[PDB]
Amino acid sequence: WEDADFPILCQTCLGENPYIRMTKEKYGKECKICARPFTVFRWCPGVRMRFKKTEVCQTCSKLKNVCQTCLLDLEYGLPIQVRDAGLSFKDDMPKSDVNKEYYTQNMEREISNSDGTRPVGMLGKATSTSDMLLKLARTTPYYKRNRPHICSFWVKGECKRGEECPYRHEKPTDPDDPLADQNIKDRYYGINDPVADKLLKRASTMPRLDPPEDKTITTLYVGGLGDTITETDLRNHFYQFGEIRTITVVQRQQCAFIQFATRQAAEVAAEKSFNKLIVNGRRLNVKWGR
Amino acid sequence: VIRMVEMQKDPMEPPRFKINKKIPRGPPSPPAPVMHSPSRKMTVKEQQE
Amino acid sequence: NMLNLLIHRKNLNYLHLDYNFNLKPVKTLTTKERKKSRFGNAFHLCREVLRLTKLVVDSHVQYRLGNVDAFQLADGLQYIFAHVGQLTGMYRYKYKLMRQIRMCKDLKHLIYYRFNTGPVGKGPGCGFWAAGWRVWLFFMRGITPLLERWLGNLLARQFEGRHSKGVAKTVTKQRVESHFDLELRAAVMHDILDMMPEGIKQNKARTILQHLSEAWRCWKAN
Amino acid sequence: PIMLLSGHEGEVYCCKFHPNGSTLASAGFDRLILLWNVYGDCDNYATLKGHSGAVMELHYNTDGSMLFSASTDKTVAVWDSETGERVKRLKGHTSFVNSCYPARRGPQLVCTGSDDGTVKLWDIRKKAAIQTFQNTYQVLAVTFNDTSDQIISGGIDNDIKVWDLRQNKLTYTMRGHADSVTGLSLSSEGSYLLSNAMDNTVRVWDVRPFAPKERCVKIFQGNVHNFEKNLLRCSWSPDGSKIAAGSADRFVYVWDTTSRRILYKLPGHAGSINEVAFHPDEPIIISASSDKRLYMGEI
Amino acid sequence: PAHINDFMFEQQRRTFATYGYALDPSLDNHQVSAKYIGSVEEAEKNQGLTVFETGQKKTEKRKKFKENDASNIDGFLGPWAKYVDEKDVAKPSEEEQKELDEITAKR
Amino acid sequence: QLSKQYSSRDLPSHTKIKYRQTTQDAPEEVRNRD
RNA sequence: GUGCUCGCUUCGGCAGCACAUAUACUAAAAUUGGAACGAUACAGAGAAGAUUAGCAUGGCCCCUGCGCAAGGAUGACACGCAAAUUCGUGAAGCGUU
RNA sequence: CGGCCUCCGAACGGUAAGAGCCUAGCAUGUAGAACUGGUUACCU
Ligand SMILES: O=P(O)(O)O[C@H]1[C@@H](OP(=O)(O)O)[C@@H](OP(=O)(O)O)[C@@H](OP(=O)(O)O)[C@@H](OP(=O)(O)O)[C@H]1OP(=O)(O)O
Ligand SMILES: [Mg+2]
Ligand SMILES: [Mg+2]
Ligand SMILES: [Mg+2]
Ligand SMILES: [Mg+2]
Ligand SMILES: [Mg+2]
Repeated sequence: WEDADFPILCQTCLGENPYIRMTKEKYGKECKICARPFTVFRWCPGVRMRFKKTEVCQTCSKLKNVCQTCLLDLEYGLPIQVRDAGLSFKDDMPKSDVNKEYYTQNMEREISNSDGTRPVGMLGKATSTSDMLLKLARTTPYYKRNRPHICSFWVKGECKRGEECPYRHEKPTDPDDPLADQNIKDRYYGINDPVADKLLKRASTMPRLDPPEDKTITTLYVGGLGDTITETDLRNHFYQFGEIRTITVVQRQQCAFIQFATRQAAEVAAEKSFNKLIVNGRRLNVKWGR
Repeated sequence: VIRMVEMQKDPMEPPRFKINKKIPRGPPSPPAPVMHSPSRKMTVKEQQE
Repeated sequence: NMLNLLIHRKNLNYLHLDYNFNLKPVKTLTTKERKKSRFGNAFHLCREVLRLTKLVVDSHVQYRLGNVDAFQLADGLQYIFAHVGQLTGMYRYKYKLMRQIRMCKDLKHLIYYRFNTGPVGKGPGCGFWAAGWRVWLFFMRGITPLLERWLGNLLARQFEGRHSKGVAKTVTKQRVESHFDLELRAAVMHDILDMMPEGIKQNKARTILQHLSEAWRCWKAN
Repeated sequence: PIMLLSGHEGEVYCCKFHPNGSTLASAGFDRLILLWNVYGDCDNYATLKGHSGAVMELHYNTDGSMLFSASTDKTVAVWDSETGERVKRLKGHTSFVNSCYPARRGPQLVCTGSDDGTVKLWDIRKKAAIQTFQNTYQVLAVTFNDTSDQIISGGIDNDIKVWDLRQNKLTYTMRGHADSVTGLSLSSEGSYLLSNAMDNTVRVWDVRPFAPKERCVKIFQGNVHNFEKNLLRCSWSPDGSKIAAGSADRFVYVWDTTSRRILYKLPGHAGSINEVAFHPDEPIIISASSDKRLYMGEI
Repeated sequence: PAHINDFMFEQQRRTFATYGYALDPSLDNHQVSAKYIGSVEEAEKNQGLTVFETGQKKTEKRKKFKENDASNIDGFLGPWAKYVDEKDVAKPSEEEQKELDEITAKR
Repeated sequence: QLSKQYSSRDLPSHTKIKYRQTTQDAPEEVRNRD
């Protein structure tokens, strides 16, 4: 059995009011992954929002570093597969019954020897947040998660409970959509979760700077410079990132053309700066010159 | 700021979960170094004995 | 309802408990079900106590429906309490009951042989049911903690499961010899075959134990 | 040591020393008054009883011989520290009497601030009222002037008021606090008076025969208010050297009269600190907080 | 492990619930001021009125019935008096109905 | 993972510890003795 | 909604005061998955020539029992190289420095 | 003036043990559900 002090949850899922009232139940339910009994905490998210419940053990949380009910990552907040890929992690948690119960037992025994402060294992050795992860991250609280379900009655017409229909009396979503059927077990293990694939395709279609053909094209064109930048400022953007060989600050077009001394240095600089080199608030467009 | 209140237990409620699960025992602790005194020799005759 | 929920939760569909709390099979059961469907003294003691109370409350329902009479109710209750032996069959499961049973006989011989001291006859109409009632109430005072323990154990075992991991069963009377030999040959294996060795390679302790058993048979054969 | 005291069931609102520096009195929501010995293990000997409402302010006499204690249940009470027993139940207050002050070194006389709209003057012996200056509204703290001839009070309208006991008119009204004043305490100078107010500012004033006509002297930053609006109280040190304040921030604020610097914002508490008590002899500090216990800090 | 007072927490929570703004609870080691968090402009325009504090509101209360004479056999609505501006049936209509049939077939 | 099973032999019994009295042999006397 | 304002003030309303202060695993569902020792059929019982009593040990095997008692075929299961760190003589023949 | 009047009934140990097989039940009643479209110029 687990025993906790509070949930460990996403701010989205925790609610809007600063003042929340929440109930605990000791040994209340069984972790859908750890398979063992847990303490279950239940809170009312907001006005006219479903009561939510912590749905995974505190150890099953600390292991993969997620929110015990929202299930999304704690820092960035993407599906577990996406975060794993962006951290280039390879999580080896067993699948079959006996092996998984055994692994859970020993992982719990070893997490007993912790400080309760940070995830155990590679989730400390993989906290180097890649710009892909930061780029996919949610920005404001998608609080549409906490509205109630779809009223089978009010979908057939029957929700004769007036306005109190226990579920959102709107149109039912077409079951063909990939974003419909995502079993909890897979969403925790990260094996074929449709939201992960859609978000990954979105991250693949997202703009990133393109590389040139020729090795000798070592002039990099930064578009959208503005006349509040200095040649020394463009340097400080591309100075310690390697070596720069020359800098042409074109004031007749508000752009720049940086000749470097190391191809990998300039490549890392410009790709890492792609539309996001925000110096004095200017959206520069890093590309390889002609 | 959150208000913890513990939920009532129903007096007439049987246990909820299956306790008896069997698994092999975990790995022990990191083996300690064997601080012996150096071994001596057994002649062939002793092993005959 | 509780006893039927128990029966049907164990998945014993071939049995049913009828309305006077008799348990009856509705098939002929093979061995596997004659075994799977045996019940204990907790189940049966609860069954028989409920049967006594149903007898009592149903005598009262007959009174209230208009079927009997005040006098017939009183004497029928006296009957019930005097003859728990021949109406329930409780003694089968907690045989200490005969304390109570013999007591409710002794009382009856008193009361009767003082009830019918004159023209009053040896007939049925004697219901002065205070005494036997008292007796079975004290019995229940005693039995409720016992049965609450036994039923708590049954329900736990039915909902958690039986613990076959660290049972650690005592050494009783059928395991005295087998245990003596367990511990004797554990001792022998500790003793020299690991603490006076220097038959380094493989100290053959599995063969010194063979010598031990044969020395014993040779002792016995002189 | 830290010496945290416990044994109170609800918030403690008021804690103060024997003017000997011998015994400790604390009180709050639990409707009774606990006493302790300041030295040794800081141990509890006595408990005074009777007050039906919350004990909102306890106040000693200047020898330590009888105890005054303002209760929520429309009443003040004077008791015998000799016994702990009631001598007088000052009734007649038409509402919540929050603040009480016994005249020091004058005839035995009491000023009580209440939530009725009046300040009340009472003599202990007569079982009757002396004077009462109904300004308009609730008065939240009240203290005499060392002549026992002016009476100072602070309420909701932010203008600290002082009445002359003989002409019975608003003698001295002072202004400059942005929100409700919650605490007054006149230093043992008989001159300098300290004012806490939940607008987050503390002020110092001086009642004299002649003052600059605008006697807002020293100003310190740091105190807090929040949705609690608990009553916040201040004190001078025995020497007029350090001002101690509490706040709803769990931080004991210790400042100095001289440089107005932040000598301390001490953590250690769990709930709002409602009252800090200075030892009349020692550098000993006692914190009464809404976390249902007290602290005994040594500086 | 805080310990706070009880009327006040529920006061602030109900405030934030029914009015949409609340005295923010951050007890920061940097001294912040009383700031109404949430619907700040609503707190400004409504004068900070709490759901518990009485305040002037000309808001049109929904029309209800009132049949409180308990001698009429099918008369007494009493405390169970329905709202008069309420609907008499709850259902989805022709387009959403056929669409939901199509979805239940698609599933 | 605590069971609610129970045993006839785990009922409370002998719930007070006898201590060795003043004359029997208390650790004070044996501390003294020669 | 209740009462009182020496409220307008008629006995229509309005107002003010007081009193009263936050239910709920929201579902009649809709889901989703596994067992019945039931058929079905196969299957088919330790030791040693034969016939048979049992008590144990081991553990990712259970079942009946309140059970730390007892029972379940001695409850079942438990055997083809159950080979592990590691060699050297004696002679001969052939080719080599 | 004598009196002396036990007990008492049920279970197991006997009628195999097994793999497949397939369908009720019986359990679940959840968690989650999505976001756009920047480009070249001077001296031989
Ligand atoms: O059946 P039992 O438990 O033994 O009780 C009966 C009975 O009592 P109920 O009236 O409650 O049935 C008889 O009572 P009567 O015939 O007197 O009315 C009778 O007792 P009597 O001996 O006095 O007749 C008889 O006894 P027996 O078979 O010896 O006649 C016997 O009581 P016992 O316990 O006396 O046998
Ligand atoms: Mg044989
Ligand atoms: Mg056995
Ligand atoms: Mg046999
Ligand atoms: Mg066996
Ligand atoms: Mg047998």
